[PDB]
Amino acid sequence: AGADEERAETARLSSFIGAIAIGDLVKSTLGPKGMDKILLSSGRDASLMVTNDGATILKNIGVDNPAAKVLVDMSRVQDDEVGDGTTSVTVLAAELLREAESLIAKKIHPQTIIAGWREATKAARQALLNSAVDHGSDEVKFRQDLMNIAGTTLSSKLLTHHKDHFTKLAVEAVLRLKGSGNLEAIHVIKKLGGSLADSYLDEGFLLDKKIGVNQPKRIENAKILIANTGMDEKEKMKEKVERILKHGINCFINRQLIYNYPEQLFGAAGVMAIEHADFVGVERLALVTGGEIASTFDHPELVKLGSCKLIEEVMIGEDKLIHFSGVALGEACTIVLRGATQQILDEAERSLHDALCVLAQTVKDSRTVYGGGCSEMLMAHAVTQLASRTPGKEAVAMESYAKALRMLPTIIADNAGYDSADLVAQLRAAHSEGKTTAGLDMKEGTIGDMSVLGITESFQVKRQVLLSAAEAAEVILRVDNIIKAAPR
Amino acid sequence: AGADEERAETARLSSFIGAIAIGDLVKSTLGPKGMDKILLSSGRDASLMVTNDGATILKNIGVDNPAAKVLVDMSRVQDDEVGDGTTSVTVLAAELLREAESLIAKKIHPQTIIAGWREATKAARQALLNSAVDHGSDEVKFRQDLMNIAGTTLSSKLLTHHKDHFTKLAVEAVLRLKGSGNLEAIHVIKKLGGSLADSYLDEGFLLDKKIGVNQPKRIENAKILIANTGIEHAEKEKMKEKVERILKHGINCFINRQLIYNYPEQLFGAAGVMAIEHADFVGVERLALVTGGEIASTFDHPELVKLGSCKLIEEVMIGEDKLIHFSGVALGEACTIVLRGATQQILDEAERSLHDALCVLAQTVKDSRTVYGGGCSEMLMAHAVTQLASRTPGKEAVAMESYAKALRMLPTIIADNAGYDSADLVAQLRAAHSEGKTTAGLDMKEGTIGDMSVLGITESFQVKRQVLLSAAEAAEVILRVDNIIKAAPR
Amino acid sequence: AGADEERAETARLSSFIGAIAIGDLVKSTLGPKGMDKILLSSGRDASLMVTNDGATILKNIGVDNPAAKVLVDMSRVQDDEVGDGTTSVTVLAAELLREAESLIAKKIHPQTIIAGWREATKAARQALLNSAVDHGSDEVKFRQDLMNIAGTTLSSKLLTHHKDHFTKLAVEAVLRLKGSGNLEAIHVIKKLGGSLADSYLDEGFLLDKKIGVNQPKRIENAKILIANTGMHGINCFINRQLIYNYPEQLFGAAGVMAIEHADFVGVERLALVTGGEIASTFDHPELVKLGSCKLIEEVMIGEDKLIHFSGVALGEACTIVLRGATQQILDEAERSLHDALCVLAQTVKDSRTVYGGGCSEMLMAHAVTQLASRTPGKEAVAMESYAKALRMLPTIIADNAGYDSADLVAQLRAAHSEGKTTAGLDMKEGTIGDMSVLGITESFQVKRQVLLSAAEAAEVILRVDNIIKAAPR
Repeated sequence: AGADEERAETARLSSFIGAIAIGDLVKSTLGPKGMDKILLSSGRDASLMVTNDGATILKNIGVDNPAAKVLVDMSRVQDDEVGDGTTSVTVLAAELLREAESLIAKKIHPQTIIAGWREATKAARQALLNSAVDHGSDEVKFRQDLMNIAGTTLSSKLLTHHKDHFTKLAVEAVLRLKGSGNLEAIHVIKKLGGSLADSYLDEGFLLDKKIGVNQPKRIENAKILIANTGMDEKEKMKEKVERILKHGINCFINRQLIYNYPEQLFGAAGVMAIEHADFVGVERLALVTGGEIASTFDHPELVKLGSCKLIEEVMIGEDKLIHFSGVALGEACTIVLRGATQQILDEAERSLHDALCVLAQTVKDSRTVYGGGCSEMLMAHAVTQLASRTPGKEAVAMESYAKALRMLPTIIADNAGYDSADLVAQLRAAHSEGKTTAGLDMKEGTIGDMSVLGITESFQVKRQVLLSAAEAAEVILRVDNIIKAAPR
Repeated sequence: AGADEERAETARLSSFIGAIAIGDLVKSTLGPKGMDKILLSSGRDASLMVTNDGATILKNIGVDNPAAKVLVDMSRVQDDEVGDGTTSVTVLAAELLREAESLIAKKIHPQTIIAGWREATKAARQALLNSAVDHGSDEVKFRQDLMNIAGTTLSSKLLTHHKDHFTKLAVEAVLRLKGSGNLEAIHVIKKLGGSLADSYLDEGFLLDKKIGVNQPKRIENAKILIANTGIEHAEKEKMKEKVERILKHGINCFINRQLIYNYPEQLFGAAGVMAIEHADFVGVERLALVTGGEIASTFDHPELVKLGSCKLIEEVMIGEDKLIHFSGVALGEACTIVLRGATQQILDEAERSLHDALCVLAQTVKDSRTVYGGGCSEMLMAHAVTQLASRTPGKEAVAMESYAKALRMLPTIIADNAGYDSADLVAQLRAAHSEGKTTAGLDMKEGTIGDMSVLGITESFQVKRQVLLSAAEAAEVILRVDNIIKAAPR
Repeated sequence: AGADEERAETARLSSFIGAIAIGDLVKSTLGPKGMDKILLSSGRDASLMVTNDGATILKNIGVDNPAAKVLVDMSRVQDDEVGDGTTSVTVLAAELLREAESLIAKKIHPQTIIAGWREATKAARQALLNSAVDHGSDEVKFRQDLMNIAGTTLSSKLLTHHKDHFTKLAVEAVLRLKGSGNLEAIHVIKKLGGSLADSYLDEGFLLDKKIGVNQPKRIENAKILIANTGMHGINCFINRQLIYNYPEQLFGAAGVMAIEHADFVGVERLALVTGGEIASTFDHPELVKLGSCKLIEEVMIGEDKLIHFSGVALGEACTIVLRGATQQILDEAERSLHDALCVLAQTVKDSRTVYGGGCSEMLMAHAVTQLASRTPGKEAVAMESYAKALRMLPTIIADNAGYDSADLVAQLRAAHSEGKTTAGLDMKEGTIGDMSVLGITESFQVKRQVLLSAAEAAEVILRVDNIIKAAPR
C-alpha cells in the first residue's frame, strides 16, 4: 500500500525492539557461568564461528534492517582502550529504552526529559566518585599480576580449569609491552595437541613456513631479507647471489609465490627462505628488526636493516613452527598458545584477544574497581537519593537511570546456581553499610569478601560505559523519529 | 501515456504535498533541543548517516518524482554567504502553500492573488532596511569577537554546558583567517576525551594517515611534496628519477591524494622520508595555502616550482591516540582546531556543532552586522505584517495577509523543541514583542520569554536578507502554473 | 464493539455534524442573492413547504437523531425581541465548531478549553465600545433617517431595484411611531397602481375587507366595536372571527359597517390606537369599550378600495399605506415595512447603533486578535478561535454578492484597520465603499443579543458531558 511509514509511538518501537533483541543473547555471556555461542551462515562464512565475545559477533555481522549496527560499532572503540572484562556495556544501554514506556505517561516532550542525561553526567561522576578502586597493582607486581580479572573474563567460557592457567599467562605478556606506545606487535596462535601447560611463551615472533625439505637447518649471524615483489633467467639468479654472498644472508622472507630457480641457490648458500609469508606477520617483524626497504632486488645491503640473534625452526612440542627471537628493539614480543583442542580451545583464541586489551589499559589507568558486582550495588544506593534532590524535570530521568544498576547483581547470582531473590536482600544491606570490598559470592551462595578472591575490574571499563551509554541512548530517546533516509 | 497531464485541483496538490513532508522533518531540528536523525538506505548506500543540519540531508538524496530538489538546492548558496543559523527558511516557504486551501473558496482566478508575491518584494525590503543590526565591531575586537551568534547555533544543541566555551574559540579562528580570501582553508576534527577546555587550538593542519609500518619515526625541517598524479629496467628509472631529485631537497615528507606505486614506498623509508597514501584532497588544498603551495605536475615538480614550509612535521600523540600534525605555518591564514573534549558522547557531537560554527563565523566577520536570534526577529515582524495587509488594495492584500500568518509557525517550532508547551508560549511571546522590545525573544532554557541580548544570541544580517527574497520566488513557480514537469525522455 | 457507543473523537463528531448540516442550507438564504427552499416531511405533513427566512422553517420540526433542535428554539426569542433582519445568527454559531480540529493540537483537557468562554466575556466587551455605534440619531434625522439597516434587510430580497426607495420611506413611519408606547401597530399593503414613487405615505390603517354588498359606504364620528366572541351611534364593528348572518341584515339598515373575520393582529394594534376595548360577551358596548371618533372610511388609495382608520385621539401609533409598480415584488414591501419598523423601535429606545455592511464586524476582528495573545495559556487558544469566526461573516456577505470573495477579504480589512469606521462592504459596488454614504447602520441592541444568543447555543455541546447510551448486547 505504501513505503516505510512510521508514526508517533510506532517509530520509537523500532529503536526499542533492537535493544531488547540483543540483550537476551548477550546476558548469558555476561559472567562466571557464561555461555558459548556458535553461528552458521552461507557464503563467506565458511562454517560456524563460535563467539563468547559480544563485541566480535555484533561488529562482524549486520543481520537485519532494524537499527543497532551503529551502536555496535561504538563498542569497538572501547575495546581498543580496555574493551571488556566481560561484555556488559551493551546490556546497560539497552535497558534505558524500557523506561521510555513511562515517558508516555507525562505525554509532553521526550527531549525535555533528556535533561536527565545532563544529570547523567552528574550520575556518571557518581560512579567515579563512589566505589573505590583497589589497593595494589603497583606495576609488574609478583602475584597481583593475575588470578583476578582475567579469570573472571575467562569464567564465562568454560574452559576454565586448564584455561585459567592460560589466563594467568596473559599478564606476563602485557608487562613487557607496558609503557608508552600502548598496543602493538601481539599476534598469538593456538596449536592442536595436548599438554598440561597448554601454552608456551616466546621471546620472539612465531610464524609457520618451510623453504623445502632441503636447506641448512640452523642459521647464525642471521640477516633478514623481506621482499614485497615476487621472485616470479640465469641473470636473475646471479643478481640475487652476488648481493647475497657478501651480506652473508641467513633468511629470506617473501609475501607471495616464490620462483623455483632462487630456491636451489638458497640451499647451497646456507640461507633459509620463506614462501608466501603472510603480510601482516611481516609488518610486525619490521618494527622488531629495525625495518627494511623492500624494493626490487636492490633491496639488500644498506637499504635494509637486519637484526642478528637467532632464527630457527623449532618443534614446540607437537607441530612444527619457525621462531624469530631476541630482537634488538625488545618492544615487540609474541605469545603462543596450546590447548585441549576443541570448541572449548578455539574459545581461548577469543578470550586472549579480549585479554590483550584488558591489561593494556591496566598500565595507563593505575586505577580499578572491585569485581563480583561490588561496584554496581554501592552506586545504586547513592543514585536513589539523587532523584529527590533535583528539580522535578530532572528527577524523573535521573531516577530511572538508578534502577538500571539493580539488574547486574541479579545476573551474577542467577548464573551461580542460587535463587536470585534471597541474594538481592543480603547484598543491598552490606553495600548500604559502607563496605566496598563486600560483594556477591557465587561460590558461597550468599555474599562475601571480594578482595580475598582477588577479583578486580578495570576502572577503565567503568568510565567509558557510563559516558558512552549516556549520550548514545540520549540521542535516540530525545529524537522523535528519523526520516527521508530510506531506500525508495 | 504522455508526461504530467495535470490541471485543476490535482495539479496544485503535487506541489502542496512536497512542502508538508519536508517541513515536519526540519521542524524537529530547530532550537536548543534539536533532533538528530540517522538515515538508513539500502539503495546503493552503505550505512546510516546522522545529520543535524537540514540543508545537508536534503542535498544528499533525491527520493522521488515531485518537484522539491531545486528549492532545496538554493539553500546551500545561502550557507556559504551567511551560513546555517538554524534551518528555518524551508518551513516558511511550505506554509505559503497551506492557505491555498482558502483559495479554492476563491473559485475564480488564483493568478490575480499572485500579485502578493510582487507585494512580497516590497515586504522583503521592509525587514532588511528596518529592524535588525547592532552597533560596534571595528575589526578583530578584544571582546566583541563572539559570545554571540556562535552561541545561538550552539544553544540549538545540548552540548552548551561546556560547549559555549568552544564557540568562543571559533572566532579566534576567524580573526586569523580574514586577510587574503573567503572561507575554505579551515579543517575541524573532534577527539574522544579528557579536557575541561574541551578543545585545543592548532598552529597548522591536522591529518590522520600512515605510509606503512617501515619508514623513519620522525622528520625535521620537513619539506612537503603534493602530487596530482600517482622496459622493466625503465621502471628502475622512475625509482631513480625520484631518488636523484629527492636527495638534494632533503625531502622529509610526501603527500599524495591517490594510490601510490609500490617501488617509491620502499625508497622513502631508507632516505628518511614519510609519504601519505590516498591523502584527502580537501586536506591537501588547505595544506597548500598553508605551505605556500606549489604547482602540481610531473616529476619536474621537486625544487622551486614547489614551496615547502619548514617548521616541523611529525606523527604525535595527544592524551592517548596517535595523529600526524603539520605545524608552523608562515601564512597564518589557515589553522586547525583539535578538540580534546570532556570525555562524553556529547563530545562526539562536537564535530557536529563545530562544523556549524565554521560557516557562521566567516560570514559574521565580513557582513559587519547582525539580528536578534531566538526567534526575536520573527515575532516582531509578524505583529507588524498584520497592519501591512490592510494598507494595500484588496487584490494584493489577500496574498499579503497569508504571508503574515506564516511567521506564526516559527514561535511554535522554537518553543516546541525546547520542551515547553507550544500553545502557551505563542500567547506570551506575542505580547512582549507587541510592546516594542526587539531584544526580547524566546528563552528555550527557561521555556518562556526573555532578553535575547543577555544571552548574546544574534543572527547574521545576511541570513535575513537572502531568505525573504528566496521564499517568494520559489513560491511563484508553483501557484502560477497548473501543468509542468520537465523536458527530454521517451 | 457491538451497538452504538461513542468516545472522544467519534462522540465529538456527532455534535460537529449537526452544526455543519444546518449551515450549508442557511448560508444560501443570506444576501440579496439569497435562495428559498422547499421541504416535504415523513409524518403528519401534507406537502412540500417553502420558507424564505431561516427561523420559520427551523422551528416547526425536530427530525434527526443528532442534537441540534435545542439550538434552533433560541432564534425565535431573538425574533420577538428584535426580529428577522436577514438570517445570519445561526451561521456564526456553527463556525465555532470548526476550530475544534486544531483544538486537539493544544493536546490537553478539552473542558478547561471552556474557560475560553469565560474569556468570551472579554470578547463581549470588545463587541462593545470599540465599534462605530451612532454618533448621530438625534430625532427624525435629515439624511440618516434610513438608507441603512432596513436597506440591508431589504437587500436579501429580490425587489431591491425600486424597493430600496421604499425601505428608505419606512423610517418616516418609525419617527411618528417612536416612543415607549406599544411597539407594533404598523401595517402596509400593495396596490396595482402606477410607477416611480412606488409608494405613498398616508392618513391611517389599511384593511382589505367588506361586510357585504348591502351596507353604508362611509361612517363619521365612528364608534369601533371589537369582540373576542363571534356573533352608541355605532359606526363600525370589527370582529376577529366568523360573523353570524342574522345581524348582517340589521347593520345595513342601521348605517353600520362591520368586518367579518378581521385579522387579530390588525385588531390588537387598532385597540391601542382607538383607546382599547374589553372584549367580552354582548355586554361589551359602552364604557367597557373605548372608541375613537375622528373618521372611518373605505377609500381608494389610487384605484382599488380598502378601509382606513384615522384621527386617533391617543396619538401613540400611526400607519404607512405605500403604493407600487405592480408585481409580487410590490407586496413584498408588505413584509419589508413591518420588518424595517421593528428594528427602528429598538434604535430609538437604545439611542445607540453601529455601521452596516459588515463594517462593525471587521473592526472588531482586528481588535480581538490582540486579546488571545494577552490572555494566559489555555484561555488564549479558545479565545482566538472565537475571533477568527468573525472573519467568515465578511466573506459570506461578499460571496452572495456575485463578487470575488478573496479580493473582498483583503480590501475590507484594509479600510477597517485604518481607523475609519464608515468604510465597509458594498455589494452593489462589488468592492469596498463608504457605508455612511449608503447610510447603513445597525442597532446597538441587535449586536448584544446576537452575541449572547450565539454563545449559549455553542455550550449545549460542552456543559453536559454525554447524552445517549452504550452496549446492551
